Amino acid sequence: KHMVDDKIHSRARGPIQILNRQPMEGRSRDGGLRFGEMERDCQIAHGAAQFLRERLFEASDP
DNA sequence: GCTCAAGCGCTCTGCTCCTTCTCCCATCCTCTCGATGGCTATGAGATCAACTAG
Repeated sequence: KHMVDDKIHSRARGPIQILNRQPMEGRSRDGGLRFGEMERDCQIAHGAAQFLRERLFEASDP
């Protein structure tokens, strides 16, 4: 039952939550992906400070 | 009978045991199922601050 047509999802400035102005959840609600603690961890190891700021502040909830 | 002792109870850690208390338990993603959610009136008095004239 795993048809790719039900797994593809992309987000570009869609709806945001009400408690926090962060992107919604679930492709059904046009929500973005979660840049979690391990992702920030790997970006820290990279040293991409500007990319980390863009992901966690600029592209999430300015 | 005149000074070193022997004890002595009281206090100060302290040492270990037992008990109690707070936190903690990978990431991301999809879907459905259920629960939830509140909606007295109508009138009476009385004050007050802003228009509308004087």
